[PDB]
Amino acid sequence: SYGSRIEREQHHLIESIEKSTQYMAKRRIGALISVARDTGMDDYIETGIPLNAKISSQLLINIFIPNTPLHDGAVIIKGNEIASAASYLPLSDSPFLSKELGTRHRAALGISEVTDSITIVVSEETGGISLTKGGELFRDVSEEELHKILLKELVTVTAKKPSIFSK
Ligand SMILES: [Cl-]
Repeated sequence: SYGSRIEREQHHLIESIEKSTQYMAKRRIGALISVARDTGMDDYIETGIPLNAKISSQLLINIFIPNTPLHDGAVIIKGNEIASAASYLPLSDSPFLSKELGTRHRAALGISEVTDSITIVVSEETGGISLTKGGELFRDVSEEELHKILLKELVTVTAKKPSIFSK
């Protein structure tokens, strides 16, 4: 009703990502979701359509429906908001990334090389879910694996007293 609890926000974020990518994976809908961390991704947010929207699995799903305005490019999540959709991300020039993979994977690898962001990709070809962080690709991960990486990398707080002031 006034302020929010950081631990609740971070767990809602992970749940929203899990539910939306699972929905899109079953239907082979391509998706690209980059979560900003310590590194400013403000330049890339400015390349997309600004949303500044509450995070939900439903919005994330509606964003990536093919042949819609918002689906062509990356969603960037920053703070507790979906900041932009249809954003540009730089492509990796790595020759080690397999040629079986698509341009969404190349964009997720590219941003992972120059930011500490965590990027999730759903393949429009296969429905496989992948993640990138720090120039590394985790390819075709299971739901358990996705859950544990997202838990490790996106929740900062352990069990402590909830408070709208902890931030
Ligand atoms: Cl809350």
